[PDB]
Amino acid sequence: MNINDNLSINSPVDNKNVVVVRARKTDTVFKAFKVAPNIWVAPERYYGESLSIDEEYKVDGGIYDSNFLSQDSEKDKFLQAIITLLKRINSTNAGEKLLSLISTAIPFPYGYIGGGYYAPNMITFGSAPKSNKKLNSLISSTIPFPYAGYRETNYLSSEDNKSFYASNIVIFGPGANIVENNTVFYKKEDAENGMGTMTEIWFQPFLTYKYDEFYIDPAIELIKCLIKSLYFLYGIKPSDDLVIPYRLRSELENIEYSQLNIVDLLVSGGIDPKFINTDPYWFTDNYFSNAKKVFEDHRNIYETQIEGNNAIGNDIKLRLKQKFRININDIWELNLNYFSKEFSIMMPDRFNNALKHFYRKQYYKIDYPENYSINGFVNGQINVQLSLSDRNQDIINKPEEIINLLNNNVSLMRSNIYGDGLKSTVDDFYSNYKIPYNRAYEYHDSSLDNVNIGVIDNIPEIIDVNPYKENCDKFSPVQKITSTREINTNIPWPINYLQAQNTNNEKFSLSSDFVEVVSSKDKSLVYSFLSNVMFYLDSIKDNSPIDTDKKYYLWLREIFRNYSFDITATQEINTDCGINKVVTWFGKALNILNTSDSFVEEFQNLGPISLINKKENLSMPIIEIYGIPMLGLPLNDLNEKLFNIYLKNILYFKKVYFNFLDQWWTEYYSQYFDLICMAKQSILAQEKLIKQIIQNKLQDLFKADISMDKLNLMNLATEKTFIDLSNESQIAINNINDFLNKSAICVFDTNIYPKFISFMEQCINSVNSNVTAFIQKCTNITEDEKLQLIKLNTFMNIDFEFFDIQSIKDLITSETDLIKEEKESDYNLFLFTLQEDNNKVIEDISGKNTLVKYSDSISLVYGVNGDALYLKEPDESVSFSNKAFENGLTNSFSICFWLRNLGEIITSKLIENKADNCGWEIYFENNGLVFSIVDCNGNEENIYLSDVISKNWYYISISIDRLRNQLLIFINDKLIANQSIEQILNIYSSNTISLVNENNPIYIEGLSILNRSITSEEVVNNYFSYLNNSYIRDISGERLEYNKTYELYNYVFPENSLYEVTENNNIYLSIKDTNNLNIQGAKFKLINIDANKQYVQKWDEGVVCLLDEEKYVDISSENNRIQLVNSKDTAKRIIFNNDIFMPNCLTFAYNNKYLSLSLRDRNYNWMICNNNDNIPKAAHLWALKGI
Amino acid sequence: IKLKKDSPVGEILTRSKYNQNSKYINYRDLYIGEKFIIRRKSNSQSIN
Repeated sequence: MNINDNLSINSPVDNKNVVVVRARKTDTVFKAFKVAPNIWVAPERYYGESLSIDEEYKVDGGIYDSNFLSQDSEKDKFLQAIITLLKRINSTNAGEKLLSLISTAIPFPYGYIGGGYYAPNMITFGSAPKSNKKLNSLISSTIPFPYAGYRETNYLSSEDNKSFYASNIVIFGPGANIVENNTVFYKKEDAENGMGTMTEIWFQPFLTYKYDEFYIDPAIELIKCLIKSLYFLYGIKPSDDLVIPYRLRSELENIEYSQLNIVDLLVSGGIDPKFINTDPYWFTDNYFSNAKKVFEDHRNIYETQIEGNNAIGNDIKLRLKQKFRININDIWELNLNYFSKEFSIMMPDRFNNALKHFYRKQYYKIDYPENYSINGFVNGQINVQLSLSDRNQDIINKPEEIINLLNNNVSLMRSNIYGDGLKSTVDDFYSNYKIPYNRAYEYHDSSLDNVNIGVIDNIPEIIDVNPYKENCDKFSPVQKITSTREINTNIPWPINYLQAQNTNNEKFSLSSDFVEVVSSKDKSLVYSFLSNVMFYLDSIKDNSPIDTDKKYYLWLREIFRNYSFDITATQEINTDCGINKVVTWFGKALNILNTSDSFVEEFQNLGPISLINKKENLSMPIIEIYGIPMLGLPLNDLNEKLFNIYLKNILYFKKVYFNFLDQWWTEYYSQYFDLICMAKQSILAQEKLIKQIIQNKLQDLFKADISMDKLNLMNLATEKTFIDLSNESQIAINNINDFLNKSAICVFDTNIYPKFISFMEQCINSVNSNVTAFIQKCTNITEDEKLQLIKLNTFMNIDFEFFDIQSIKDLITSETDLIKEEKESDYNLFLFTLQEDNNKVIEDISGKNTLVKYSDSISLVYGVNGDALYLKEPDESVSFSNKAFENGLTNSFSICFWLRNLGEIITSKLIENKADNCGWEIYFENNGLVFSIVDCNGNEENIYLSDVISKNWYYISISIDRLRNQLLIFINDKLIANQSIEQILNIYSSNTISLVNENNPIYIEGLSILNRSITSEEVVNNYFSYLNNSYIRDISGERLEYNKTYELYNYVFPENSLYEVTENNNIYLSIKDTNNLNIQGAKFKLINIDANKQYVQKWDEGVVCLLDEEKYVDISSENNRIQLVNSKDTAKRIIFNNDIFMPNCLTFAYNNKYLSLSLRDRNYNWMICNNNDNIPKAAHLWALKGI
Repeated sequence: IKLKKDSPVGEILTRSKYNQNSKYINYRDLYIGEKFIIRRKSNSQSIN
């Protein structure tokens, strides 16, 4: 497979790759370009739909422009965009396999004109000349007369009707509606009989919309269209009447169900297809059986008549061989969820086929040379910088309902509600569906495996095509008219509340009285539920005007703090399904349970079912429990029969459970998802209101006597605060999502499962009675045998209880959710250092791709738990670049790293991000560090952190939380400072932070920058988990190693070094007395069985060597003290370990007994093998200091 | 993993599945492939 990327609209008509063909049998012709075998691209708009559509027939959400794709430049841009999308798809294995399958999956060819697919007739040609003796009449060549006689139905005809070109797919531009991707067939009859037919695709790659917080990649839409076309190619299109319920139209005051075709659900992916397509299958139709039977028939025909024939080209034969290599189940199991995981593309996953009703789309223009590459969106799917399209003003809006809120009878407000646009059905579908018993009574990322790309690439192209005379029937445009109702009411609907939060005036004002807002003639009020923000605004009202940048900074900080506190407010309550984090403000917005008192109070004294306005929508499905048929048999054989019946009944009881689950999803979860969509629309409205307020205030300030530099700084601070507010709003959205999803699940648990249990409880009796009757009707069995069998083949309640709360949670989780979880990070910089093989790599792995510039002079050593930057040479610098490092006014962050200073203690800078005065700094000063933070208004805050003496490992963790105006600084695992930074304004400094040595060699390890404040528990956990690495360390913190000279200290006495003392012609280790505290301490050495080993590990067994005669440690058997013997043979084998919470101190063990000190004995404290419990447990912890 | 017939490398094969009698049970064999073993490198710590 190779996509031809060397074509342009100006390419000559060569009749081989660029052609001018006819549109079906009409009088129009169009130009087509072949970018791959049997795949063509036609940039011009689709010929079928008429460009001029009467306003009555225009559909909701559509964009109509008859001048689009009329000029050649637009056509060339469209063609290049299609080629780029195809290249992006083919860049991945899944896309290559899909495209190869599309190319090879030609429609089945019709038989010879006479009929059959077996063999052609024969002919003879070339009679030899009359020889001297023999006439030689019969000496001639033999030919298959109708070679390649197979009639084909996939061909485009030239304008002259004298040439035909093979084609399976033809990608056109959009039809009458600019934004409507569609896939249509060539012949309806051939798309359902299993023969197949060519497909035509309408695609619009220049427009996309934003869902949630990401943009939609058109490649996914193209893949969806291609998958839908695959059905047409294989001729397995189901009847248009095979629809299924998709969503309950809650907004209507009637029982109406929206319906979706099976193909659309199976192809579109998402979470909807997961409730259908279960094991066992609860939904079934004759379509699947007919398709499988026809596919098997065609495969048999190919295998018994096509392969043997030697009078037909391989262009068709080899393609058909690969076409039937795959199975129909593979196609049915192929959906967008697989490509989303393969391509790591986010897409809508809930009711993605009915998004028109949930929220209105805003379209953005895509420049393909620039915004989209073979690797997807430039700068990612989230950070791509696109521009809102100018066609958004031409979007058609035909509401399905027009709510006219009144009051006595004066219309205060008028809101519009839009439909899904899918086919509807008033008749109940669940109540009239029979879960079948004698069908699907078994079966209680591998779909495209059978495709072989290389073989497809080896296929010769089709040159000569024998055309089928009638392969095109006609095109039937679909005309639709959208209705519009008027539902008058006096109780405001949620949509009215949502619309009350939008405005056009730039000098509006927040208000909390909905009636006051709507009754406003001036239209100067906007409804908002932000209590704290409005209260603060009213507090400052009638105060001194804002003139100084200091006042503006304080005002903006307070506004941001109040907005975040209000939006993220939650209250935890105890529900049966654990604990739920309810949203306090969900009542004031959307006008739900807003009658009085706290919303949480009503939500607790009333089930979560109360949120939705349409309850009790269940319907009992039809049940067909066939009775056991009869001939006698022995207990040995009858037992297997009864066991099989038991299993079949269990499976049927699931088929029903699954049906009830699908009912819950379609009728109950739809309302909760609608509530989610309405709630996240309010958050964006409030964010827009706050941003407009801030912009208005900044504009007012700009008309003041202030320097340009300060104004630019204020503008940058506002820009950063906008990102901060966006982050807060996203947190609120996540909280809303989690809360409402949990509410829906617990609604299923507490409101539907009991009814399912009740219904089956009335059905298990029938099965039990039938089984008992059948058992009693059998003669060849003992009475005790019958009683035992009845006791075995009877169903209790617990026999049909399938509820699994975790399975439901994993059922409403889409690939998009997994991708978001994977892509969610709290680190703006997470250093990763590797030495490799003379190829040292230092880089950020948090995903923010910080530019790191380091000199080659740096080195890497194993500091604590990995490679650590080692700055030794003077004037060594390391710089990290990132926009987020600019900080600002309202943003909380934290630095965390491990430091070791090998120098002394003059002042010396270590890390800084200062720009003249603004920023933060760290530097050694005296025998400790100093942390300095300074704003652009002169306010400073310098803290001195003592006890940072050299030759020790320290764990620095600094946190700045601007929500509480709290500064936390930890060293090791202790809290040193808890100062307040309420007077610290904008610290906008720079995009790069420099790390320098300045004549002091240093190890720096595990540098990390977090975009949030940290807690003491987090610091303690990280500090103690980092050091849990199976290595024993000296008091300094460096790895303990064998053969190194050390000094031994006891944790209880951290200033006394043990020394040898001779007593009773024996040498024991004791502690220096208070008076004689000047004697030089004894020096030790650790030996090991494997002398090659250097670095000590936990549980290691070794021998302690003490230095003239090379003494060794032995344990006296008379007094239990530790003595010294001049022989390694008699020395004991000590085991080394350490405590997790005392990282730098180790423990000796022998025979599972810890060595420890002893109580005072006439100015001595011996080293002993203790067993008494009267010695404190801290006395058996030792420390080794480098000597 | 199965040791290669000729090359000194381990080829990767696909695990077997239960296909004996019942459609109600399905699992993949585990006691297949080369039998691996972990040997102490230095034998420094106690062998107990």
